[PDB]
Amino acid sequence: VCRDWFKETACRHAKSLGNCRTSQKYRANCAKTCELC
Repeated sequence: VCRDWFKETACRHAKSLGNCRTSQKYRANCAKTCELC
């Protein structure tokens, strides 16, 4: 099952910063912050 992976906030950073889908972990590993799940 997909989902974030670092702290649920490490992800929210990448969701409101630019890496939501431009960074790998930050998009998939933090797919809960950008809905990339």
